[PDB]
Amino acid sequence: MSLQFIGLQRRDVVALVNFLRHLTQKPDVDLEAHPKILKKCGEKRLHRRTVLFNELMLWLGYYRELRFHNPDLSSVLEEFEVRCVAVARRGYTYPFGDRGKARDHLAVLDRTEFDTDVRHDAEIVERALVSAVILAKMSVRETLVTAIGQTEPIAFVHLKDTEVQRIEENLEGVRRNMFCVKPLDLNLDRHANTALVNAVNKLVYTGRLIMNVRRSWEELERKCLARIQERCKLLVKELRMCLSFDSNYCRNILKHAVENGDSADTLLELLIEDFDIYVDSFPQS
Amino acid sequence: DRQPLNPANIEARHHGVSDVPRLGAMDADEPLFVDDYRATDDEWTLQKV
Amino acid sequence: KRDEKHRHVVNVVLELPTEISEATHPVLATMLSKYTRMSSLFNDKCAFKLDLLRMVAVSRTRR
Repeated sequence: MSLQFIGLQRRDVVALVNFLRHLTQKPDVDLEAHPKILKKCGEKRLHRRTVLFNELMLWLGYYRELRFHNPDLSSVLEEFEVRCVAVARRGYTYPFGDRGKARDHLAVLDRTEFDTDVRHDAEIVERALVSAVILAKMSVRETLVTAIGQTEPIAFVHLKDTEVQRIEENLEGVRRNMFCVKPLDLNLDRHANTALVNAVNKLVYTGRLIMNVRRSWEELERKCLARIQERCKLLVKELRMCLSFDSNYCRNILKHAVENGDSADTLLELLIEDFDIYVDSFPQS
Repeated sequence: DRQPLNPANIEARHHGVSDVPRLGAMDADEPLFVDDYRATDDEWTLQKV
Repeated sequence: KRDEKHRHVVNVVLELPTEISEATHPVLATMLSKYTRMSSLFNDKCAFKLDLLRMVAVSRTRR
C-alpha cells in the first residue's frame, strides 16, 4: 500500500516503510522508544503543516500495523483453564492441616470461567491466582498474611531468587514486545517440590503472562488513539489560516473524529485516496 | 432492506469531499449512509416529545 | 494521451458548455483526475454533475 508523505527524500520514505515492515522483529515496539525514526519525520526542517501531516500519516500506519498483528488469545486461555483444573484436583487430594479454608479456596478455583469479552480476564485470573497461592502456602504451611484489609500477594513458591528474577525478565520482555513470545529454557518443575506447588507455579506464570499481554495492548492502543486525535486537531487548527479549495478539502477530510480502529482505517484510506487533490496546499523545502 | 443492519452495513457520509460512489448509491436499499454524530438520550426524548 | 478521455468526460459526461473548460476552471481541472480514474458508472450522469456542483460549493466556502 502506498503510504506516502511529503517533503521527504526517498531514503527516509523507505526507512519508515522498512521500520513498519519489521516492527515485530525488534524489542520495545513502542513508537516513542525510537526517537530516531520519529525525528526523521520532519521536525525543524520543514513547515509545521507538513511535519504535522507526516506525523499523522506515520501514526496511522503504525496503528494499522499494530492492529494487524494483535495475537491470538485462545490457546493461552485454554491452557490457563486446564492448569486451574489440575491445581484444583491436586488441592482436593492433598491432606491439609485444616480442610475448612482449603475447601472454599478449591471451590473458588472450580468457579473460574472466562467471559466472551477480553476486558474481564484480569480480575478473574487475579482471584484465581490469589486462591492458588494461598493453597500453595498452606501446603508448605507458611505463615500467610492475615492483616485487616490485607491480602496475599502473588508470588512464586520455593523457587530460587535467580530463577525468579529470570522469569521476571522474561515477563518484562513480553511486556516490551507482545508479538514475540520468548520461551523459557528454565524448567519450573522440580523434583524437590510437591506436585501441587509445581502446578501452582505453572498457573501463576500463565496468569502473569495473560495480564501482561492484556495491559500492554490496552495502554498501547490508548496511546495511539490519543496521538492521532491530537495530531488531527492541531492540523485542523493550522489549516484554518488559509482558505483555498485544497485546504478546505483537507479540512473536510479531517472532519471525521477518530476514536475507533475502524474509523482510523477509513480516515487513512480516504486520506491516501485523495492525496493528489490537496497535496499542493502544503509547502515543502 | 430485509435483515438487521449491523455495523458492517453502516457507512459514514464524507461531507465536502468527492463522494461520487455515494451519489450513485442513492436509491440503493441496503447500505445506510449516516452522519457520524449520534444523538444523546436527552435530545432523543426532546425529539420524541 | 490523456486529453481524449478528459475531453470525453467534460463533453459527454459533464455536458458542460464550451465556455467552461479544463483550462479556465481550476477545480474542474483538479477533479478531472478523480473522474477519469473511475471509468465505470459514467452512465450515472447526474452523480458526476452533482459532485462537480458540491466541489464548486466547497471551493467557495468561507467557514
